[PDB]
Amino acid sequence: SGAIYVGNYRVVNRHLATHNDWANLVWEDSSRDLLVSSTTAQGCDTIARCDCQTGVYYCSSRRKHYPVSFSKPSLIFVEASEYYPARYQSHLMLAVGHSEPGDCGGILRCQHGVVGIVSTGGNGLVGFADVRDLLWLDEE
Ligand SMILES: O=C(O)c1cnc(-c2ccccc2)s1
Ligand SMILES: [Zn+2]
Repeated sequence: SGAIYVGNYRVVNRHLATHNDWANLVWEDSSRDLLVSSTTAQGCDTIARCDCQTGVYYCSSRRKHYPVSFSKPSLIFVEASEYYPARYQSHLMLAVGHSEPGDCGGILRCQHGVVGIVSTGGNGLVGFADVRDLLWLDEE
């Protein structure tokens, strides 16, 4: 689990979104595994505006932060996961690292702020849903 709180937005894995997320839906993209819901309390997170391909992500299954190199956001074929079986995911970034189902929502960050959140795992790979192209997250 885990979310990004920037301005009056909550960003979550679309597959872990709650009733309340859907009750306050701002924007969702099935292909990206992303859902943004409205919040009443102001969020303190900053979204990275950069093309960093190195950063640190939180892995709840190891209670550890790992430094990783990750691929540019791409259309990647996500294999048979419990959340998503053999299906395509866009704006997805892969690195070599540990990711279990419960690791989704762990934040990947650089010096410039939040890059994305854990979305995929398996085979010694961690996939991150990129949020840096969503410029609207730092306004209205
Ligand atoms: O400030 C940051 O987010 C980082 C600094 N150095 C990093 C790093 C180090 C080794 C391999 C891959 C990545 S990530
Ligand atoms: Zn950066």
